[PDB]
Amino acid sequence: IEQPRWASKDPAAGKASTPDEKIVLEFMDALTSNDAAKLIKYFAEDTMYQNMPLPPAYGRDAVEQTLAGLFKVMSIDAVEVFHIGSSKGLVFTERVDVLRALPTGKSYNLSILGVFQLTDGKITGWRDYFDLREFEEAVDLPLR
Amino acid sequence: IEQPRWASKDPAAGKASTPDEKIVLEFMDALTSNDAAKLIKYFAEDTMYQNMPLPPAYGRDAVEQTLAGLFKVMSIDAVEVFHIGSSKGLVFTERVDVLRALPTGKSYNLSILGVFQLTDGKITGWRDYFDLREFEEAVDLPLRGKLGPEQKLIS
Ligand SMILES: CCCC[C@@H](O)C(N)=O
Ligand SMILES: CCCC[C@@H](O)C(N)=O
Repeated sequence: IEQPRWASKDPAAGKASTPDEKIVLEFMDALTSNDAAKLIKYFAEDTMYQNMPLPPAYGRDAVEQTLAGLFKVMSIDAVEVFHIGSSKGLVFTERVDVLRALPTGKSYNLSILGVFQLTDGKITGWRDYFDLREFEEAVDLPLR
Repeated sequence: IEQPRWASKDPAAGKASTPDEKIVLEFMDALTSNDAAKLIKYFAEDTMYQNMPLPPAYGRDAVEQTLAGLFKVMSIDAVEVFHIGSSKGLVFTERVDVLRALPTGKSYNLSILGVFQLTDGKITGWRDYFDLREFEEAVDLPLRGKLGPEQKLIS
């Protein structure tokens, strides 16, 4: 993953500056496990997950199942966070996830902006925004 | 615009707490002008804009052209920011813009996560992330087929 032309040049732009930012970067590192049971440990009970072009999941079991499902069809091969910032209970990541569609073997660098809500270091919400059609077209797989 | 089920409950979650956050919320208020010439005043020289499903625009004239082109076929009728946060030189907004397509009169509450890069309070980058197809289907217009080739001319 190469730094988009528009990435902020300061190395600090992609690094954590708070406890909550640090947790979210640890979670970003964990994604390439492709392991829903590993990832669910980061979540609060009262949580949700949504890839914004697709329906949301509420509660941990649904979030874990949704992740497990995604990992049956696609792999996260690599994550690079270009930009991170925050407010109380909120962290944002502008990143690229390199995603490989297992039925076709084709990969795509997915440009994602994500938001994480936190309480006491645990994820109460995770929403990723991106264009689904562009991804489908790149890996020759209708996902919707 | 009603607040999504998942919005942070604290009232401060969508309120600015820094000078850069404040400028970006001024900019969000300005969007409903539908006026590219007003909006371009917030931009640095060394700047870019991109709606992530379509090609980027570099430099102020291209950014202004891109906004003007959008405003010829859609109106921003309302903006609500649910969540805002930041770092040095960076502001993020999770929001809804209510977009009305002029050719069909149809409106859509477009769910957007956007990032702004700043230098001494001027915008050096603005990228909005959302799903284009859902928006096209709601307002019954092939937007990419129109705006993608226009965005390619701008570049
Ligand atoms: C439908 C794309 C889902 C992508 C997700 O597992 C990711 N890379 O965050
Ligand atoms: C192609 C949709 C662009 C929407 C944009 O003018 C906005 N509301 O940020």
